[PDB]
Amino acid sequence: MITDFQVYIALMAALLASVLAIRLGATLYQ
Amino acid sequence: EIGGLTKCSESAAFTKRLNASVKKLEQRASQYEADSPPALALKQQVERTQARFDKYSRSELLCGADGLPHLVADGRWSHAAEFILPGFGFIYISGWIGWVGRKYLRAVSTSANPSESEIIINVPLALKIMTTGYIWPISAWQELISNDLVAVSEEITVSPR
Amino acid sequence: MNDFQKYLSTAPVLLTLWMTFTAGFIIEVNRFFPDMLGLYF
Amino acid sequence: ATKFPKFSQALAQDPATRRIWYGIATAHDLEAHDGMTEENLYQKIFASHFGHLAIIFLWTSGNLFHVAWQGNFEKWVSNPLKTRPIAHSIWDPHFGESALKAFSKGNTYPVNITFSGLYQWWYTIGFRTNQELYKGSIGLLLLASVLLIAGWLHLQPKFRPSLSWFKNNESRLNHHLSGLLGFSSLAWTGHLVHVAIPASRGVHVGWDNFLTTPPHPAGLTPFFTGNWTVYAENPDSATHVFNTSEGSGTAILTFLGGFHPQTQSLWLSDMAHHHLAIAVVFIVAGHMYRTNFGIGHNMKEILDAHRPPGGRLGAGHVGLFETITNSLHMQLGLALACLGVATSLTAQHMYALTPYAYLSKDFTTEAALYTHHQYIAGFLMVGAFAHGAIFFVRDYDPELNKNNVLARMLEHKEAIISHLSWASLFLGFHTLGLYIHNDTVVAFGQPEKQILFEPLFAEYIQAASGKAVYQFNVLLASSTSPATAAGNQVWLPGWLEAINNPKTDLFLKIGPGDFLVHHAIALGLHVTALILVKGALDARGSKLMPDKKDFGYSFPCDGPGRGGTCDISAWDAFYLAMFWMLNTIGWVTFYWHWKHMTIWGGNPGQFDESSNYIMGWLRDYLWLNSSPLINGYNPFGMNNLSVWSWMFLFGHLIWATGFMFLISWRGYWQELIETLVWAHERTPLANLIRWRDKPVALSIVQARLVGLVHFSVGYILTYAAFVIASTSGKF
Amino acid sequence: SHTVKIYDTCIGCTQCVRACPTDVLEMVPWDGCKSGQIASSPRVEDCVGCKRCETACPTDFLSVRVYLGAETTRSLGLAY
Amino acid sequence: ISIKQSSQVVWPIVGQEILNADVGGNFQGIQTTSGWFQMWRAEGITSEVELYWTAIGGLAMSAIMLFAGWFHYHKAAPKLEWFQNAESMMNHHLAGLLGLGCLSWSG
Amino acid sequence: LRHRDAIISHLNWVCIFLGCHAFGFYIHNDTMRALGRPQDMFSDKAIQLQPIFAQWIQNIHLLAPGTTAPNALATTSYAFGGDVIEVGGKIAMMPIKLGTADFMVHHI
Amino acid sequence: MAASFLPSILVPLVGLIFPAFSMALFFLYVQTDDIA
Amino acid sequence: WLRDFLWSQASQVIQSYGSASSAYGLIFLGAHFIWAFSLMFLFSGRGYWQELIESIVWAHNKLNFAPTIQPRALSITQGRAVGLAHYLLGGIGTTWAFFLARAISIT
Ligand code: CLA
Ligand code: CLA
Ligand code: CLA
Ligand code: CLA
Ligand code: CLA
Ligand code: CLA
Ligand code: CLA
Ligand SMILES: CC1=C(C/C=C(\C)CCC[C@H](C)CCC[C@H](C)CCCC(C)C)C(=O)c2ccccc2C1=O
Ligand code: SF4
Ligand code: SF4
Repeated sequence: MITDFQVYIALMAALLASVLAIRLGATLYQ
Repeated sequence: EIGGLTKCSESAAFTKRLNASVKKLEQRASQYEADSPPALALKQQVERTQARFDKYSRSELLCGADGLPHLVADGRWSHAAEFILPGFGFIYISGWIGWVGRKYLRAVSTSANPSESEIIINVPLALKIMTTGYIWPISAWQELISNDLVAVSEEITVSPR
Repeated sequence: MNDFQKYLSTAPVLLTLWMTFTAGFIIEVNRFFPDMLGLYF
Repeated sequence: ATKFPKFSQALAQDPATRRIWYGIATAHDLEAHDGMTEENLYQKIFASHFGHLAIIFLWTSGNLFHVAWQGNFEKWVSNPLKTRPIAHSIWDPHFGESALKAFSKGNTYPVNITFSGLYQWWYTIGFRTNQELYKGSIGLLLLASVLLIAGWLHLQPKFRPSLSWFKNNESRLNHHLSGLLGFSSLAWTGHLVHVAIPASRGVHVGWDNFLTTPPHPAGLTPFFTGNWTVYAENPDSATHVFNTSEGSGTAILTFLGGFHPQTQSLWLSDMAHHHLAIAVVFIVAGHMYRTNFGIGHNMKEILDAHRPPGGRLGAGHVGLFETITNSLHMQLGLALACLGVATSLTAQHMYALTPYAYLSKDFTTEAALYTHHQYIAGFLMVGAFAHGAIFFVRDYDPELNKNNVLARMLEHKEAIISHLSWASLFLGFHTLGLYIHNDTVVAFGQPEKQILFEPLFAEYIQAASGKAVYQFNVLLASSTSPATAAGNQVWLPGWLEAINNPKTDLFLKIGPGDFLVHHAIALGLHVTALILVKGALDARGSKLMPDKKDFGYSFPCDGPGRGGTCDISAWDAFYLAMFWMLNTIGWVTFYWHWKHMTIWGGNPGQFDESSNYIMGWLRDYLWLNSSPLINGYNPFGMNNLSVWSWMFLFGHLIWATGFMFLISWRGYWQELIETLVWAHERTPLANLIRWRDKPVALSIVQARLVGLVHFSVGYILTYAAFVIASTSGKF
Repeated sequence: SHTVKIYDTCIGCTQCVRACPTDVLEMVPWDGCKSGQIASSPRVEDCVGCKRCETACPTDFLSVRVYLGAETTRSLGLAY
Repeated sequence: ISIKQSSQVVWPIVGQEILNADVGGNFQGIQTTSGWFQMWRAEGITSEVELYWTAIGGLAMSAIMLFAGWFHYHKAAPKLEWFQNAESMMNHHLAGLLGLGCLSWSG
Repeated sequence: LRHRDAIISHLNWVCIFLGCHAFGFYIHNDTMRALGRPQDMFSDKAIQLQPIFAQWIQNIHLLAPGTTAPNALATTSYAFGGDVIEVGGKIAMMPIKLGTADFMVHHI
Repeated sequence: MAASFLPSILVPLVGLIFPAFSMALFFLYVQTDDIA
Repeated sequence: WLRDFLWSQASQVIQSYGSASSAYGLIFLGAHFIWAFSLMFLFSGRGYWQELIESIVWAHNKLNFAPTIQPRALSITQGRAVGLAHYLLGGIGTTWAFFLARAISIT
């Protein structure tokens, strides 16, 4: 089964992706 | 035979359909007296059903697994009675109608009031022109050769491209 | 009588008469020659 | 540009609620934005493309993560035919206790069952455990981050590509053919030989051991010695149990044909060989154009050289290179057209030539996949024609294309449109007439009077591919044919076993019902094409509006003068053709679903007999199969299909609500909103609050779009609920 | 504000001016036609875009053309 | 109670005679739902001859209405002052049309 | 004509109120039944919406024959109450009872 | 803390908190008179 | 309503083929057809149809014939009127066939 640690790792990677997505969106906005 | 089918005169499902239809009609007929008009009407329906099934049996019609006639329309003459000959009749009739309509419209295009002749038909001219429909293909050929069938593009309006 | 004939010559009256005649002959053909699934007779 | 939307001064100064709506609807039309240059347009599109690819990879990573975390993929792998694959868990505080229990059947917690075919595909490509799926999810999450970074970077001043880079046709085509397609296909072959084939033979090959586990005992010696037949020797036997070593062979490249006997899907060796040959073809193709090394073709020269000497095509293809290069709309139209064809081909080939293990046994998944891909294909085709029309309005230059094929289409648009109209009218008249004749004769209890044309041409095609049922002794159905003697050498035995196997979908048996429904489908295709083609060809102008190009692709009308001009724009042709696309794809999917439901139910004869008249469709397809769907909840309880019952009613409601926008038009609503404004201004304690954007009725075009969106969403949701619920509640 | 253009096919019939509900158009002297006048649209700020002027114009094709553009309170016909 | 009311019969052509339902009473036809039999029985109609006479009178009244329309358009057309007689029209339509109609029907 | 704005604005509001409540009853019920929450529905077996005014009128009409219409021997219509009228084994008319479903449909 | 708690934690954040703040932010952005 | 009223009580109208009620099944279908046909008029506008008619008039002119009564798409108001008339005919006739088949079965 997927461990809690693996889930938390996936969530951290998602957080990174989200900040990069906000950055790209603001950049495209300009 | 063609398409893995069988003749309706050799189809057990076809004959089963005939028997079932006749049986339901006769069950309905059995509720009345023999001389009642409902009984006579039902027995005439029985005769017409039997005549139809027999006519389909004696024909060249093919039958699928369902026991219903299927039509062959790939161009074979052995089944030409199903699409080719009726198609010939339809083309002849429809060409007649269209040719006489076009001829009448073109004839009244030079009348005093062309628009009036479209909503109020000049019946004598119309009947005369309609009687000429039977040679519509020959007339069409002559109109095509004499450059009266097809107009030029320079004479037809178009929109900006 | 000329005016009445011209009224009978109008498009809707003639279409009604012509379609009634055409429907009549189709109906009669099917009354005397019923159930023609192709020209087999 | 001081208020939203900053890309449009005209919209930003509108004082009504319209300003908001239009801003949202014009955000992605970057060509129309204030101060846009061509170079900035290409750069912004490039960055947006990186964003879109990031979204796709996030979606795939999420599917992998939810299956790994909450699915039953290991249980499904251990027992494919008796497990229902899980999509994700449900957590919904609105559920009652009965609902939780109903949605937790076969499990300990409420779940949705997946109908996307992901389990079958992942199983076929070698996935076996939750850990592997989780690793895939993590990789795709990181790749999405990389794509977002790339999108940001290529907007920085030192990394913005120039217009010349975006207009380098030969190099982009070379790389996309040889690298994006050919090398990707080669790498996929490598995956299949190293990973998927061993997995199918009960052998684990992963990142832990792939460097020291050769995919063939003979190694790469045969490949380098040209003794390649060694890779075809010893295929999996007819008794091979998939995922186990019993009956397994060692061939990695084959041309067996047909299906694996147990999975009833394509051989993995056959698919590996397919992708290897594909890789060769595409890598070779990607060397055609001249980039930096002297050799190769120039596309402009190719185009300019192809003019028939007689002159029946006029100037030929001269002018098309600049037209295509300088028009993003024509490029997009070509892309959407080819993608639509490819999506339809995906739908048609996946059901017949099953590529994934056990997929043909998951009936609901089959129906969902076919319907999904056919609807997407319809949307893509409509888009292709819409962007063709946009190209004609915005990008077409008559002088650059003078007397070429593109201009000559415009020159004979009247003949094209009139003949398409004749074809549409002929198909409609005769198909509807035959259906009605059959309906009438069956209603009067005389089914033997039906007109039932046998689809002889298609049956002949099936026979030519080897189908024996129709008694045509032609080509591959003929023992003595040259085609048979040639084909028996490679693939013909397996193909003949599959095609003459009635348990497969390889060339389903057809009859008169198939004939009539196919002519209906042709009607739908021709009418949809007629609307789209007339919209594109009249986009620039018509007799009724000779200067239409000055008004743009989309505009409401030209007023009530000249007899009335509602729905005159090319956008309006797109809008009308959306209805016909939906109707056509509906006919297609109804046909697919009903034929398969009768096959799966063990009674093909019901379709064969009742599909020949409309009442048969209404009664034996829709009415009969509505039953489990409409009983998902009732006065006595609910089951796990209740969500589909609710979605069915939801779709009906959305569709009907779309009718309101489509039928009632703007003036009524604007007058009503005037009284609403009066009421709010005159109501104490509520007039303390005021709008800062004047309420107005939706615009003419906006209402057409909103009605169309409601119609389309309702159509899709209703049919999806029906197909899923009917298939899953029956089987 | 909407755009209203007069093309030189105008015959100075004054019908568009009489049709206008918001007084956008007026007749001005001109030597290009027999009537000695042409239409003009000096007050496009008050044009609602009803296109009654186009409905009234007798030439083929139209001599007055209304192209709808940036919406204002005046062009939206708002009493509020 | 057991016989289904039927007042429309179809001709035997192209198989449509199936529409002549077995409605009872040695009769085949279409089951009609406009309530004619109930109304006729309530009126006291017991024979088809009474129905024939009512139909003949209906034809006579139809011709009379048609002649009256022709007469009051082409031969004797009332002046506008005649039409603007709301008081007299109400008096006649209440007392004569509705009142005498009710009295005679009660008779 | 001089207060058309008031008339139309108030009628518009009445229409929104009626539509939202009357049709939202049905939508609420569909959602509750789908979620496996029958006890949360608007129904006779649940949260009830009894048409008490209609029922009061029905009772009054049922009691009318002897008291407020003393010379009437039976009710004007059996739909208001009374026995079942049977003809040939089929029901001609019997009392038509009004509950929550009748409330919802009358408001529709 | 366990991952099995995440739905009941995350679903209200995704379906209630996030749309409310996103809608408030978009409302504030569309009501702003000078954005650039 | 969708299950216990429409789906359930439509059984008679959809199972009527081959009986005296088959006219009701046919009219049920034809009314559905006319109702759907009305949506073409209700959802579209005459500018499109006039432009299509231009291409068709071209084909007739290309063969040297065309009416002097020039073909025109229906007016805006006539488009609405036709759409609504077919909508009402289709919907009401569908309910008509459905009610009549159901009630003839249950009576
Ligand atoms: C493939 C999807 C896609 C892409 C690549 C784009 C790209 C673009 N959009 Mg579009 N848009 C889209 C979908 C997309 N959009 C959708 C679905 C809508 C709703 C209909 C819109 C509506 C829209 C409007 C109204 C506008 C744009 C604009 C733009 C451009 C400016 C960038 C921007 O908007 O900032 C990106 C947005 C942000 C940075 C804000 C938040 C979004 C980030 C990326 C993710 C959210 C964080 C995450 C959810 C946090 C979770 C928290 C939770 C767990 C608690 C850019 C070209 C603007 C423009 O100027 O056009 C020229 C503009 O005004 N778009
Ligand atoms: C070999 C190196 C290489 C590679 C791997 C790529 C890859 C890519 N580039 Mg390209 N690019 C390259 C070189 C390369 N490029 C060069 C040298 C230039 C400058 C000349 C460009 C200029 C460029 C631009 C301007 C853009 C790209 C974009 C892209 C992306 C396209 C979208 C996508 O992801 O679909 C990948 C799809 C697949 C892997 C599957 C394709 C299958 C399709 C459906 C065809 C299937 C047909 C089938 C095989 C057979 C026909 C069917 C028939 C039987 C009916 C993709 C990542 C776009 C992008 O989105 O960037 C962010 C973009 O806008 N590139
Ligand atoms: C078309 C080419 C192709 C495709 C689509 C696949 C697809 C797959 N392979 Mg296969 N494979 C291939 C070719 C391919 N392979 C080739 C040529 C070989 C050598 C013969 C293999 C050998 C192989 C082995 C041994 C295994 C696989 C496995 C897999 C599966 C899981 C892979 C995975 O973990 O995804 C996640 C994605 C990746 C791992 C790659 C992306 C990694 C990103 C980019 C990392 C980001 C780097 C960056 C520095 C990060 C920091 C920066 C950032 C945070 C900003 C997946 C189905 C595995 C499996 O489970 O099979 C069932 C497995 O064990 N493959
Ligand atoms: C089921 C409803 C329905 C039907 C039957 C039609 C039918 C048609 N559409 Mg329409 N359409 C519809 C819905 C429908 N549409 C909707 C909802 C929209 C979105 C607004 C459209 C938008 C649309 C566009 C944009 C176009 C069409 C076109 C067409 C024609 C296509 C060619 C054809 O099949 O000719 C065959 C004719 C028919 C099938 C209709 C005739 C029906 C019967 C058989 C005729 C019977 C006549 C009867 C005997 C006489 C009356 C009896 C009595 C009253 C006197 C056809 C008339 C196209 C066109 O004009 O092509 C030429 C076209 O460009 N439609
Ligand atoms: C298209 C219009 C139309 C059609 C085709 C029908 C068809 C029918 N009506 Mg209906 N009817 C209509 C409009 C129509 N109605 C309207 C607008 C009203 C309101 C006044 C009625 C009130 C009505 C009554 C009360 C009855 C019918 C009945 C019938 C059926 C028997 C026909 C008959 O001859 O009975 C003849 C009618 C009677 C024998 C009873 C008439 C009693 C009324 C009160 C007479 C009123 C006349 C009066 C002068 C009108 C002026 C009103 C005044 C305020 C100015 C038949 C189905 C009868 C039925 O259902 O039988 C089974 C029936 O009893 N109709
Ligand atoms: C089923 C499709 C449908 C629906 C839902 C509507 C709905 C409406 N129509 Mg429309 N109409 C329709 C078909 C439909 N119509 C069609 C096909 C036409 C063409 C003839 C029209 C032409 C038309 C006209 C001419 C008029 C209307 C008007 C109305 C409104 C009536 C007032 C009202 O009750 O609001 C209440 C809202 C509803 C009844 C809809 C659902 C209510 C829900 C179930 C309860 C409340 C939920 C709440 C908002 C929470 C939402 C949660 C969400 C945020 C997630 C209402 C919004 C009228 C109007 O605006 O009057 C003020 C009006 O004059 N319509
Ligand atoms: C884009 C694909 C995608 C989709 C549609 C979903 C959908 C869902 N997730 Mg999942 N999730 C995903 C990817 C996705 N997830 C990935 C890659 C991870 C690993 C980080 C997770 C980790 C995760 C957890 C731990 C949980 C969910 C849960 C859920 C459910 C409730 C929403 C929620 O609260 O999640 C919260 C989601 C996050 C905190 C991380 C989101 C990460 C993805 C990549 C965001 C995607 C952004 C998207 C592409 C933007 C475009 C959409 C927009 C234009 C419309 C819902 C079914 C909950 C659940 O299962 O309830 C039963 C839950 O507890 N997800
Ligand atoms: C289809 C359609 C048309 C095209 C339909 C037209 C022009 C009607 C054609 C009617 C025919 C020509 C009259 C009846 C004739 C028969 C159909 C064929 C007999 C031919 C001759 C005997 C006259 C519109 O003009 C239109 C206008 C505004 C909103 C919606 C629509 C709309 O939906
Ligand atoms: S569009 Fe209307 S308001 Fe504008 S100039 Fe013409 S008539 Fe006047
Ligand atoms: S623009 Fe047209 S209507 Fe106005 S004056 Fe000129 S010709 Fe007359």
